[PDB]
Amino acid sequence: PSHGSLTKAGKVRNQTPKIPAKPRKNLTPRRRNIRNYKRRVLY
Amino acid sequence: PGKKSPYGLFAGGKLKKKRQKFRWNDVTYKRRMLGLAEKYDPLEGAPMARGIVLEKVGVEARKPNAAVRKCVRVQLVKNGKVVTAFVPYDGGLNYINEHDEVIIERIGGPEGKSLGDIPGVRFKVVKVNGVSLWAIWRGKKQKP
Amino acid sequence: PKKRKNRGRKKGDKGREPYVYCDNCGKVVPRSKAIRLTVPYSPVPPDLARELEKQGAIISRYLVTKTYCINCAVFFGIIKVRPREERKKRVPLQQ
Amino acid sequence: VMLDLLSNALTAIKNAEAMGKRQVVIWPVNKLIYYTLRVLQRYGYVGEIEYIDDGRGGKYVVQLLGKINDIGAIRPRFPVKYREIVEWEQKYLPARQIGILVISTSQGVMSHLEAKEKKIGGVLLAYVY
RNA sequence: GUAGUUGGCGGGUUAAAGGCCCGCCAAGCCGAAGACGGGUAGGGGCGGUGAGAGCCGCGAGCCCCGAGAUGGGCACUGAGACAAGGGCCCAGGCCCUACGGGGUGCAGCAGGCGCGAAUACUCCGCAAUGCGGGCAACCGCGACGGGGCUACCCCGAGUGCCGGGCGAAGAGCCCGGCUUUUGCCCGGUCUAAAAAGCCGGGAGAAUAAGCGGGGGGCAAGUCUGGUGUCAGCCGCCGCGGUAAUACCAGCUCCGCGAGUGGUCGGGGUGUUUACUGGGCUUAAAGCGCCCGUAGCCGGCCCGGCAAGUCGCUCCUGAAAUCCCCGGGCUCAACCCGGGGGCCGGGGGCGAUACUGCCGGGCUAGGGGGCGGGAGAGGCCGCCGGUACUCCGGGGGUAGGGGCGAAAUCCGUUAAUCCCCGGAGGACCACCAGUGGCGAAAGCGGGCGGCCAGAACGCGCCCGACGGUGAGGGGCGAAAGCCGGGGGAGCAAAGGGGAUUAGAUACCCCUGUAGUCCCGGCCGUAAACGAUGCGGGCUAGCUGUCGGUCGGGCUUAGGGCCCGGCCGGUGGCGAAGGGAAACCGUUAAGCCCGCCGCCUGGGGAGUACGGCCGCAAGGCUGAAACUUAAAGGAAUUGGCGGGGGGGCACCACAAGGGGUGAAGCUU
RNA sequence: GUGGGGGGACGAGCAGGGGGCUCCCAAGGGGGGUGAAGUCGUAACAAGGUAGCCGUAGGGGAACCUGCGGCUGGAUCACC
Ligand SMILES: [Mg+2]
Ligand SMILES: [Mg+2]
Ligand SMILES: [Mg+2]
Ligand SMILES: [Mg+2]
Ligand SMILES: [Mg+2]
Ligand SMILES: [Mg+2]
Ligand SMILES: [Mg+2]
Ligand SMILES: [Mg+2]
Ligand SMILES: [Mg+2]
Ligand SMILES: [Mg+2]
Ligand SMILES: [Mg+2]
Ligand SMILES: [Mg+2]
Ligand SMILES: [Mg+2]
Ligand SMILES: [Mg+2]
Ligand SMILES: [Mg+2]
Ligand SMILES: [Mg+2]
Ligand SMILES: [Mg+2]
Ligand SMILES: [Mg+2]
Ligand SMILES: [Mg+2]
Ligand SMILES: [Mg+2]
Ligand SMILES: [Mg+2]
Ligand SMILES: [Mg+2]
Ligand SMILES: [Mg+2]
Ligand SMILES: [Mg+2]
Ligand SMILES: [Mg+2]
Ligand SMILES: [Mg+2]
Ligand SMILES: [Mg+2]
Ligand SMILES: [Mg+2]
Ligand SMILES: [Mg+2]
Ligand SMILES: [Mg+2]
Ligand SMILES: [Mg+2]
Ligand SMILES: [Mg+2]
Ligand SMILES: [Mg+2]
Ligand SMILES: [Mg+2]
Ligand SMILES: [Mg+2]
Ligand SMILES: [Mg+2]
Ligand SMILES: [Mg+2]
Ligand SMILES: [Mg+2]
Ligand SMILES: [Zn+2]
Repeated sequence: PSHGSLTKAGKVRNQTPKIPAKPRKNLTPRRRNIRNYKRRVLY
Repeated sequence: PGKKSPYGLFAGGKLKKKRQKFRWNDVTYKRRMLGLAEKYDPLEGAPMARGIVLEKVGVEARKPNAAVRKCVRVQLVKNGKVVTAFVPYDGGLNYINEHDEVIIERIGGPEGKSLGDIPGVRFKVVKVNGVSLWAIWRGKKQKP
Repeated sequence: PKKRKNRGRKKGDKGREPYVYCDNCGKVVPRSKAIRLTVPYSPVPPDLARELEKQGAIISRYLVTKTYCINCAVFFGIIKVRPREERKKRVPLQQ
Repeated sequence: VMLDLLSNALTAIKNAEAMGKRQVVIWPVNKLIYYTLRVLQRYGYVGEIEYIDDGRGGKYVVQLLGKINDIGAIRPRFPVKYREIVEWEQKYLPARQIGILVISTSQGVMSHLEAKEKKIGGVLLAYVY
């Protein structure tokens, strides 16, 4: 059948290179719709 | 083939008996009324249960797909029944060991039965030793 | 789908048919659904120039009716497989 | 076996009207048939209602005007209270302005409009539109 | 099913009626309108969901009623208990002890262990609301009130505002100005006292955003890196096997936001439970057919009642909850005031249209009749027709039979073939039909006898006597079973000859049950129109059967033709219906009744139980589990050891030359 | 006030059966059903190469074969 096994558990997760990501904080509910109003309804 | 049947003004009692007779043709109604969910389900009517991992066993995906979905065999504490529980996530089986308490929970899918390409498995692991497996996999916590 | 409104045998308002036996066969059918072609028949075909009006030779000609099943009737060309529109057209079976 | 004459009569009108017939004969008949047809004729759904005298109960010959879109008898003859007739009104009729119900109240058979003005309910008979 | 069980009579006991208990007498009491038995559950106010009907119980928390205090019993006192922090006994625990004893059971408020997926402080006050006691003052109260903890439900907000530059119009960074909700500190007020709230003051942008997703459903990336049908995703569909928009990552974007997700349960979804409002020819679904009990549904007219029903009013349906209106907390959530409802019960007064009951009268549905005809309708008796097989005799030799071809086989103790006779069992050719009869199964020669059921004609009789029909009953092909008789032909099983790779099949020869009759059993079928029964309405044209009426002819016939009516039996086809095939006055159309049945596939007409049977077996009939389709009709094609037509020296026919063999080149 | 013997109603508990209702454990088998395609044939779909199917009976490695009756859902809506 398939050439998988329990010995390959998570093989791809340890194969991707580790690229650090920037820190990020998300907006409050009021600031989100201010952003969406400015970017969709406006130009 | 004509005039549905007990349509009289004073046919209320007979009409109610006839409609109750054919409710049993509905599998959903018969299961709920007969207490079949809480007699054959290993979780025993609960949404989740505890268990002890015994052996890491691998089930194969159905014919069109090709893979070895990595599950584990669990024995429920409250019943002693042995069930196969799917361990999700990439590398999630590596956070599992032998003889560790895991919280067993339904895998979803139609009607509480198995999921898409995984044949004959109804449960998935959510907690390992009292900590959520998604938390360990995301790094937000570490296994105890 | 119900091919043919007749059911394949013009039985009528009854429950059971007496049924017959098929010549060259025995697969057969009831009295309806059985082909019953009739042919003129006569021994010694066109010898009537040298017979009959030669010596006395009183010759005989016996109308014979033959009974067959769907297998034998299709086998001997008595029955073809007509198109759907042609199934409802009543043609005699060449006697 | 013939059971309800009013449903039989009302379905005859529906059958004959759908063929674009000028008239329809009705038999057998009772007073309930007559008093219903009077309410129908009062609302312009039916022409003249002539009566014939046989040994077998009698007949009515009703002239149709093409004024019927649908018709039928409500079964069973449901009791209805005056405050309830609005609910039964929207069950069998299209639009708030179109069509009537035939009710059999203690003051006699009337349209559902004439029952609402009298502030009484009764036993439902039929619907017309 | 019940045997103090159901009732009667006389007593006892009780605060009080009662088989509550007792003495006697009787056989009654309950049940298919579902007893009895089993299972589940405290009941209600009510709550969730849906536009609603409705479905569900999250019918836990708040209020009312009930029951209980480790299991089971029994008593004291008292107005009241057979008493949760009183008593006694048994069972089952545990605790202290000086061994002689004595306590105790948190389903009280905190609290611990245990179980489980799952859970709060061993805090403060009797100030509010009440209660017990007191003349009162006042006292007590883990009731109650207060706060603590807890992602409990709902409500109002913050996590900045203005302008500018860089950035992209975003995020973010920086600059300039503003505010302090909020966080922190302080004062008054509040609070039983605190806390929080409120009022006021100080510094200060300063103290504060996540959760889930971007292939479709479904808003969001054919951007990039990694892996390469592995790992992983995936409610469904579906991806991943080198260029992945679906996996792991980065960037970016989307939804909602102090929340956002996962698994469960309910509702919607869902006209997949259908009262509103489904379907049953073929998709699942009409019992094989019929007689009928309960039930449900039932013609017309007249008079009476007023039960149902309708209108008004009253007593009610606790409060809370719900809807509307007004008001008070900053608005809000919430609290207060008022009206409605809370689908019902009963009272009084009115109406009598429909239903109900009572009475009188009808004939339209039904039944009973009379007349002439029709019919393979049934049971019984008698007879026949050919054909067949066999037996006896005569003619005549040597083959017959069978097959694709043979062979087995029959035949030289005379066959097949022909003639004269006998016996036997089954069948009823043509006529003869979408002909007839019957409820279905089914019924085909003639004569006769006894029956049955219909159709038509009728100014005959009764007067609604009707329809359907759960449960109950009866009939019910073939095969098969029991016992007897019979046995020509055929023929399961078996024997042999062939064929074949095999051939325990297809063919041939042979062959026994069986097929036939009688008595009984079985009770099934593609028992089919795959179409339940009864009634009414809705263009027509055409074939045919029975009766009848009118006209025209007469094989002067019970005969024939034309037309009308009624009743059957086919075809085409209005309106209409249907997914379509198609149905269409013999509906699958428009309606009125009643019964049966269906609710994705497989598991499975399987298992258990029960009943039935001599047996075979039959009827009734699941679930776990597994699964995303199974399925209907129709279209295009492909294909066929199906049919028809056309064509071609890369087909054949008529020819010519060859190749295939030798040596050699390739 | 009592102490014995006894009779009564109520009635635990301990001994026993008796029945069910349920529920587990059980050497061994019994009919099944799913995989992924291993073996043997080729039963169904076309006249599937012996038209197919239903009930029943017998038989056979197995699909299945044969006898009887039925159906067309047939490969025939058509005799003279
Ligand atoms: Mg699936
Ligand atoms: Mg039949
Ligand atoms: Mg007394
Ligand atoms: Mg008693
Ligand atoms: Mg509480
Ligand atoms: Mg007790
Ligand atoms: Mg006590
Ligand atoms: Mg306790
Ligand atoms: Mg106080
Ligand atoms: Mg809020
Ligand atoms: Mg810029
Ligand atoms: Mg304070
Ligand atoms: Mg994210
Ligand atoms: Mg991504
Ligand atoms: Mg989109
Ligand atoms: Mg996705
Ligand atoms: Mg349906
Ligand atoms: Mg039938
Ligand atoms: Mg049945
Ligand atoms: Mg009946
Ligand atoms: Mg009344
Ligand atoms: Mg109020
Ligand atoms: Mg109330
Ligand atoms: Mg019955
Ligand atoms: Mg038989
Ligand atoms: Mg033979
Ligand atoms: Mg024999
Ligand atoms: Mg049927
Ligand atoms: Mg249909
Ligand atoms: Mg038609
Ligand atoms: Mg069954
Ligand atoms: Mg059984
Ligand atoms: Mg084609
Ligand atoms: Mg040639
Ligand atoms: Mg050569
Ligand atoms: Mg084959
Ligand atoms: Mg055999
Ligand atoms: Mg044989
Ligand atoms: Zn034949």
